[PDB]
Amino acid sequence: GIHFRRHYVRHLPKEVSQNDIIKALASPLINDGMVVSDFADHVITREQNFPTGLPVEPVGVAIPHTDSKYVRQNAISVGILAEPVNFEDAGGEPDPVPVRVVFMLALGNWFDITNVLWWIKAVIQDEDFMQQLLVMNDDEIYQSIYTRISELEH
Amino acid sequence: EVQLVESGGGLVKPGGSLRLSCSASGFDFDNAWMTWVRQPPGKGLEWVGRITGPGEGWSVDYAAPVEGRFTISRLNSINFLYLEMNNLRMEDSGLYFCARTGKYYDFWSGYPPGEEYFQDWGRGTLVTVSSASTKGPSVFPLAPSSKSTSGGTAALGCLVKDYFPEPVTVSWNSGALTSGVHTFPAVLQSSGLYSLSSVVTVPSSSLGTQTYICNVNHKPSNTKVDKRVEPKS
Amino acid sequence: ELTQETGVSVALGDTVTITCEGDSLESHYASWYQKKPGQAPILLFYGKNNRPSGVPDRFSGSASGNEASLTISGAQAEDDAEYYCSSRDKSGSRLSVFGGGTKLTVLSQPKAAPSVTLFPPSSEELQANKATLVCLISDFYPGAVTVAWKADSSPVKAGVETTTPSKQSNNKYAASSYLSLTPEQWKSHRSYSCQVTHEGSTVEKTVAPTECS
Repeated sequence: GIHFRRHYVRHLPKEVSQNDIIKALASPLINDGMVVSDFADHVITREQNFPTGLPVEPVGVAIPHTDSKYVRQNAISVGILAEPVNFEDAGGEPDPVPVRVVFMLALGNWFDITNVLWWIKAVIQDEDFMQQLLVMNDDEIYQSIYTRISELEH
Repeated sequence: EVQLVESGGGLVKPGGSLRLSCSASGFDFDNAWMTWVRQPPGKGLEWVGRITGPGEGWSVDYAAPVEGRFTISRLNSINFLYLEMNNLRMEDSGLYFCARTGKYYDFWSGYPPGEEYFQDWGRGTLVTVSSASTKGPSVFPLAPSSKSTSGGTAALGCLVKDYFPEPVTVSWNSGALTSGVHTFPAVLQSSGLYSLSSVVTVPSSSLGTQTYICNVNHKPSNTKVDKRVEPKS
Repeated sequence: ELTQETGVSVALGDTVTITCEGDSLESHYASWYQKKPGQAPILLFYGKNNRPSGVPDRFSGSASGNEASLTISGAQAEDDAEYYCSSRDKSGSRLSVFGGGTKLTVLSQPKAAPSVTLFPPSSEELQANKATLVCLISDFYPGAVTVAWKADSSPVKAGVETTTPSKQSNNKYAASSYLSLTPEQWKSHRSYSCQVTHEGSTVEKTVAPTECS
């Protein structure tokens, strides 16, 4: 299944770069041995080459990830950004994407990858739930996301 | 360079077993999904089954008509893929391919579990399931006649009947006659045995002077036949 | 579960579309393979818009409803081949499946009528309790013929074996047909006939038990 724990959610401040977000969101996954040590660096490498900016409304979303061979156990870490930060567009668009919600994926199983992308697609199209992600605290977000993830593994 | 090399194909009786091997090099085999595909004689490609990677715990899916009789496995330390086949049936006969399998999923329009595609293939190994026994051909002359002469040239040959298994080689005049020689691919009869024909087109103006001897060699039965084909009277 | 048309013909230099139909294509993309006899398949296209690099740009794939299509813009003589689609057998399935394959004929050569040669049973074979009519079909183009046998004038379906056509060394095609019958049947009728139809033209050879072999 997919490991999603309380310190896999965190709010991030106003002055963080794309690389800071990656490293922060990956820190607890490394610490828990969910991923290899240089996992953040491969996510940055993969992002520089295959961007994951989703310009959905009302809140921009990003799905940074790397290769499944760098994963030891399935996990997801979630980031809420104080200010919007720009990601390059996933559909090859030249315009950057403002993003306030980040789903870092550390999935080694193809069936989880597709189940999780499908779920994220339904989630960012829920205008209500997106607006909650911008006001809930970490314990609320962790409680809400956790029960939803559990609905995928079954 | 990617290389996939299948082995282990052969002849097997209905109800028996066979183990196919596929040696892989030039890519990250340990993390690759790998698929077996077969092509029955004169038929299309048929998906047989697929073994996944480490993240999926090397799980396997199988086509329905093969489920419970076939097992796919791998030995990553030596970069080998295997297909084990039990209770074989005549319809399992055909050419079995090894294929390195990619995964695809489009975020906005895809549906789980996306799609698998076959990005590198081996050349195949042939599986023949048949209760027939080794048997050498009977060889009958195909005499030239006025009916087998267009005008400038004449047609004569050898009928190579009821042998098994493939193949048989046919030469003329011990490999001295190559021009105008046409050995047709074998037909497989409902009996389980093969038949083919070799005909040579020769100068209409030479049938009385030139000898024509077809040399039939069937290695699987250790049989050689030499057969003079002449006009009949 | 994936249906393709048995065969299509295209003129050299034209554009042709090959399609594949199935319920699962409403949810999944198709991949496309070229195969020629005695050679490994080659992936041509997969997904929404993925052409593996090294595949010529004239190949392109598309999707609409329960159909997927491969388009070849400017068919070349190399493209004469069999084309297979592949996808999930059912939406959400972990299994895969191929379509039955489409044979694409690219007309890169003048049409050539088949040479037909029909041999009667040999007396040697008559002395064994068997008898074989041998109809050899050579040098035709394109590479599809149908063969019909006749006892006198009436047709016979029993004991016919026809090979699939095979490419000769000079790019034309060959096939052979065999009519097996008993020596009583052979001496019974006044003649037998092999009828080879090719591009609406039927050429017929005939042999008679009034001997010659």
